[PDB]
Amino acid sequence: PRIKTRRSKPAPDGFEKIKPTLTDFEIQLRDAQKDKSSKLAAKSNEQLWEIMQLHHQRSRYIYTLYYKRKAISKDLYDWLIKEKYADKLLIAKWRKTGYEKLCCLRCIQKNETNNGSTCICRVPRAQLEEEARKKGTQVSFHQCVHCGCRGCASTD
RNA sequence: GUUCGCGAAGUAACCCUUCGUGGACAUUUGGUCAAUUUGAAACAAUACAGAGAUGAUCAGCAGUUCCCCUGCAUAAGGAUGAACCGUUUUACAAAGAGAUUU
Ligand SMILES: [K+]
Ligand SMILES: [K+]
Ligand SMILES: [K+]
Ligand SMILES: [Zn+2]
Ligand SMILES: [Zn+2]
Ligand SMILES: [Zn+2]
Repeated sequence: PRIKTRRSKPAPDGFEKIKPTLTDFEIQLRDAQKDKSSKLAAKSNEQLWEIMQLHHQRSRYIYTLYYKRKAISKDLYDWLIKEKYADKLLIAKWRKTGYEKLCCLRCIQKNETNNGSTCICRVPRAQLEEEARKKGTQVSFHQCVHCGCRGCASTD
């Protein structure tokens, strides 16, 4: 979230009920962002994957509060969005059929992949398994490179 | 996951609720690249020596080169940037004379 300044309106009614959870997310992100001297490239990437996961989880929590549980008012939701507590573009994808579990927006940026495809993590696990067993090899896909997503198709 | 349709249970019957089941939506990331000795950076350090044309001290500007360095550079600078300094035999014939040989 963005720093509090004269531009910031007071947190709407109900913020204090959710604030402890948002503070735990903040603490986790505050530690993940640190420099940890990871020697290996693989571990280095996995440390950015933790940040992408935490960002997703915080937005997912707020999304569940507003759209699924109706536990917060629209004024609070709009404030959380304005204050960058939740990613509105990612929540916008979660509201669309077939994207209800999208890990991140980067995994659907077709323009940035070599083949113009989405990230492999969008493919339903059943289709990868069928292709692999037909081919006679195990499923080689484990975690995608942009974020450590292991599969985010709505069916999985 | 969502949603459209169907079976079913719950309810007096709808709404609603769950179990089952068909369709729709969403569909292949990344690497020319592994993490200290063995696939390659260099300066420096110790020693000696102390810059071409000079009897002596020097300004230089070039050229040739499968040597380049600094610089944005087609400028300029780098000892006149450096190297240059050695080694060198046959398109080999003609005319004539005096000695050698059968
Ligand atoms: K001298
Ligand atoms: K000179
Ligand atoms: K010069
Ligand atoms: Zn994903
Ligand atoms: Zn992703
Ligand atoms: Zn992905």
